[PDB]
Amino acid sequence: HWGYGKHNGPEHWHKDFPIAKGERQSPVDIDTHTAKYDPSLKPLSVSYDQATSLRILNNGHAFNVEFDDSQDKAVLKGGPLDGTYRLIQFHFHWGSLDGQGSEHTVDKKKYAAELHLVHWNTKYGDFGKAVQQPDGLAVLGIFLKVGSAKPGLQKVVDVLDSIKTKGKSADFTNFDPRGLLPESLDYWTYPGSLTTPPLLECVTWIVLKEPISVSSEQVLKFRKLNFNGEGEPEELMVDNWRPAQPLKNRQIKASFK
Ligand SMILES: NS(=O)(=O)c1ccc(O)c(NC(=O)NCCCCO)c1
Ligand SMILES: [Zn+2]
Repeated sequence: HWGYGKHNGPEHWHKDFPIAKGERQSPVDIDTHTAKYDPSLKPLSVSYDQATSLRILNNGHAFNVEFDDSQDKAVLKGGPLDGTYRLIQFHFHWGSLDGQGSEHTVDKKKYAAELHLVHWNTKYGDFGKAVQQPDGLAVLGIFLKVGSAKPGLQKVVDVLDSIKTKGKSADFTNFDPRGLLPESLDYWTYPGSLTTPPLLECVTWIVLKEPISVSSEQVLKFRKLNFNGEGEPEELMVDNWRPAQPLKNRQIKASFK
């Protein structure tokens, strides 16, 4: 099965998922001088006031905080998107060291981690249909740098002891994802893919310019999770990021100068 090790990591994925070598793969390096400011880009509309978090799950590759997506409760609109996209889950990718962990890079700079708020286009009816469409998902990507703590992340950090190993889940209600957002919603955007298998080319990526700061203790607690299931040999869940992929025939657009 695929993963992030020496024998099943990102350089192996194409053998089971040939789209790994496709034309719109993610993540990418964001060359800030080559991105083009698009003044027609609209401000992002993040409407998370009615969000209903349900549960947090260790799936063996990351942890997902899952939301009720059966109504328009937490939606992303505007920006480059047409229509309404519903929040289904968020998760992170992170490193073994503070100098690495993000999937996207900014002028080759790697951040300590990257948050992915995953949304699907309501015109396709459900997430499974949406991932089969070139405009099916919108993933809002937010970089994490190590510095001051992020208070809105702490409820996530504190529950991780309950989901240490693959397949463990915990109730996780009343979590407000607005506590994970930076001040500015300035963003870069480009067409891309899921960054884990099945690597489907269904994502409008929206990557925020401004990182959030989290404390060293917060990211340390991410690194105590396990890729393995309970009663299996312990592999720390670290470096669960795919490196930057070729940009090919794509232009990254910026909502700001
Ligand atoms: N990193 S991402 O581009 O924001 C991303 C957003 C939504 C996704 O569905 C995936 N891929 C995925 O879930 N693959 C199957 C493993 C889960 C079952 O345990 C990746
Ligand atoms: Zn992700």
